[PDB]
Amino acid sequence: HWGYGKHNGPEHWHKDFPIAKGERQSPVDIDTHTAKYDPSLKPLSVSYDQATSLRILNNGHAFNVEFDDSQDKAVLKGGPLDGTYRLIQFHFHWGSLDGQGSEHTVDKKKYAAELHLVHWNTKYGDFGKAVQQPDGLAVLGIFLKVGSAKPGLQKVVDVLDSIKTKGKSADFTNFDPRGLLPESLDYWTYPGSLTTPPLLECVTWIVLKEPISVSSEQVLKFRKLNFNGEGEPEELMVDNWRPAQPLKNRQIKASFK
Ligand SMILES: NS(=O)(=O)c1ccc(O)c(NC(=O)NCCCCO)c1
Ligand SMILES: [Zn+2]
Repeated sequence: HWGYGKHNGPEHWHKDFPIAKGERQSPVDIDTHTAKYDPSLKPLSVSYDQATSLRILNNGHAFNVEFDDSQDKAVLKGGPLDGTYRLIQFHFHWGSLDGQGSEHTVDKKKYAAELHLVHWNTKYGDFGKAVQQPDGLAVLGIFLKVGSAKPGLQKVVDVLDSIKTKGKSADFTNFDPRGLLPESLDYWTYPGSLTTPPLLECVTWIVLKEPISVSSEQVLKFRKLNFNGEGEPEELMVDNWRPAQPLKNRQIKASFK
């Protein structure tokens, strides 16, 4: 099965998922001088006031905080998107060291981690249909740098002891994802893919310019999770990021100068 090790990591994925070598793969390096400011880009509309978090799950590759997506409760609109996209889950990718962990890079700079708020286009009816469409998902990507703590992340950090190993889940209600957002919603955007298998080319990526700061203790607690299931040999869940992929025939657009 695929993963992030020496024998099943990102350089192996194409053998089971040939789209790994496709034309719109993610993540990418964001060359800030080559991105083009698009003044027609609209401000992002993040409407998370009615969000209903349900549960947090260790799936063996990351942890997902899952939301009720059966109504328009937490939606992303505007920006480059047409229509309404519903929040289904968020998760992170992170490193073994503070100098690495993000999937996207900014002028080759790697951040300590990257948050992915995953949304699907309501015109396709459900997430499974949406991932089969070139405009099916919108993933809002937010970089994490190590510095001051992020208070809105702490409820996530504190529950991780309950989901240490693959397949463990915990109730996780009343979590407000607005506590994970930076001040500015300035963003870069480009067409891309899921960054884990099945690597489907269904994502409008929206990557925020401004990182959030989290404390060293917060990211340390991410690194105590396990890729393995309970009663299996312990592999720390670290470096669960795919490196930057070729940009090919794509232009990254910026909502700001
Ligand atoms: N990193 S991402 O581009 O924001 C991303 C957003 C939504 C996704 O569905 C995936 N891929 C995925 O879930 N693959 C199957 C493993 C889960 C079952 O345990 C990746
Ligand atoms: Zn992700």
